Amino acid sequence: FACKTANGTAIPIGGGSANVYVNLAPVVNVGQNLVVDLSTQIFCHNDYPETITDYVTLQRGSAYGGVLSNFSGTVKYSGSSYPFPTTSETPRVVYNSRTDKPWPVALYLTPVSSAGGVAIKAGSLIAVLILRQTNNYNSDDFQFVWNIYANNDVVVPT
Ligand SMILES: OC[C@H]1O[C@H](C/C=C\c2ccc(-c3ccccc3)cc2)[C@@H](O)[C@@H](O)[C@@H]1O
Ligand code: NI
Repeated sequence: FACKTANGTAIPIGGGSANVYVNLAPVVNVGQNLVVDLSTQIFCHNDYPETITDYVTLQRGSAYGGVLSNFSGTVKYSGSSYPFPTTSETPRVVYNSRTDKPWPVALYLTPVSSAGGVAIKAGSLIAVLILRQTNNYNSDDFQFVWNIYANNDVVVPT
């Protein structure tokens, strides 16, 4: 089991960490959502699907910087929604193919009223998403850690 991002770093077999940059709507109001869909960026595959089934969970979702102080959130994982920051590890998604398949994670972030001005800084860390992979074959239990960085400023009026 291994993961990569669209253009492009990878995390090899056995886990590790990578940094991911995301484009954000540059203006969001109180009551509107920022959607950060990571499923178009993080792709995973099973290296031996004929004998092994890989199980993948969102172990933990944590907020940082601007998002942590100026936004409230949920995360959508494989159809289901959860508070973001997360309060527990999710159910699992099966990976049973050598073909790259998206990691189906999306954040929905909404400004709290105390946000005004630049509520997320360009280049700043906004979130960490930990992917936990196990299988039905041996005791492999690995974390793939995605550090999420803002590409651009996000302003909340006025
Ligand atoms: O993505 C599937 C598996 O890929 C790798 C497997 C690591 C060692 C391994 C490799 C091949 C075989 C194997 C089994 C049957 C036939 C041929 C090879 C068994 C273990 C590891 O990432 C496992 O964690 C993961 O479950
Ligand atoms: Ni591979």
